[PDB]
Amino acid sequence: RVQGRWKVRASFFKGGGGSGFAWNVCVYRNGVRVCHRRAN
Repeated sequence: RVQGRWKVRASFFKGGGGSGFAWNVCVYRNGVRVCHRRAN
């Protein structure tokens, strides 16, 4: 169990690293192409 439960390491994000692929993810929502870019 993570003692820092309320901390959440996934909320820190020290970076992506050397690799930088898939900036935008294009999905299809009922025929609509939606390219979401999730970045922190």
